[PDB]
Amino acid sequence: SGFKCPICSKSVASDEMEMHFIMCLSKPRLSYNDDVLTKDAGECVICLEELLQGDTIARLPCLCIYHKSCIDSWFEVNRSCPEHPAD
Amino acid sequence: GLPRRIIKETQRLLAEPVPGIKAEPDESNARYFHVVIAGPQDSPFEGGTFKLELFLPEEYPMAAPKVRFMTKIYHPNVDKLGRICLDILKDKWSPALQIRTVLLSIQALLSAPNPDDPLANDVAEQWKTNEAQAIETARAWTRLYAMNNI
Ligand SMILES: [Zn+2]
Ligand SMILES: [Zn+2]
Ligand SMILES: [Zn+2]
Repeated sequence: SGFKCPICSKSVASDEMEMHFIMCLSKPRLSYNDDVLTKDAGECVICLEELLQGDTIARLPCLCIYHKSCIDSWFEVNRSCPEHPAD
Repeated sequence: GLPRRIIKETQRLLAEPVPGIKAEPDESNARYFHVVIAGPQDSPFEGGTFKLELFLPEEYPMAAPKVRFMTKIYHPNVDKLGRICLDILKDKWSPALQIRTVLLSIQALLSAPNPDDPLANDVAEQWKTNEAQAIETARAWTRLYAMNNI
C-alpha cells in the first residue's frame, strides 16, 4: 500500500508522490465518451454480463466498451482500460 | 522552538519550490505558511490563484497540518468556511507526508473532486445532479475570486 492519487487512482510511495502528482496534473487524465449501445456486443469483460442494445456504456479512446457502471468502478482503483493498461 | 524537521521542510520549500504552488512561512509565527495554489490545467479552476493558510500544530508530524482555503472556491470538498474534506488531513494522515505533498494532494483534489464523500453538502449535490452547471459555476467563481486576487 501507499498513497492514492485522486487523479488516476494509482497508489505510490511517499517519495514518488511529488513527481507522480505533478505528472498527473500536467495533462488531461484518461476519459471516455458516454453512449447508448446501438446493438448487442457480447459480454462486458468487467461484469461478464451481456452488452445489450440500449445499455448505458462507456467508450474509451482505445475503442473498448464497457458498461458505464463497470468502468466507473474500475476507475476508482486504477484509471486505465482493462484491455489496454499501458494505452 | 521549531523541531529540525520543520526547519528542514521550510528550507527545502524555499530552495526547491513545488511547481504551481507558492508556500512561504509567516514572518511572525513560523508554524504558519501562506500558500497560493494554481488551479490545475483542464479543470474549472484553471487560471486561478487560490490562497490558503497552513498551520503546523505542536504535535506535527504526529498530527496533520491544518489547512484552509482563504479564497472562495466552488468545490464539493471545500465548505463555505474554506475547510477541506481530504482524507490525508484527517484519518489517513501519515508522517511520511510533508507540507509539499499535502499541498500537492490539495491541488490534485481540485483536479479530481470527490462529490461522493459521506458529508452531505449542496455543492456535492450540484456536482452529482448537474455536473455541467456545477463546473460552469466553478469556472465563474474562479474568474470572480481567483484571478487578480494576488
Ligand atoms: Zn495519478
Ligand atoms: Zn459490465
Ligand atoms: Zn482498451
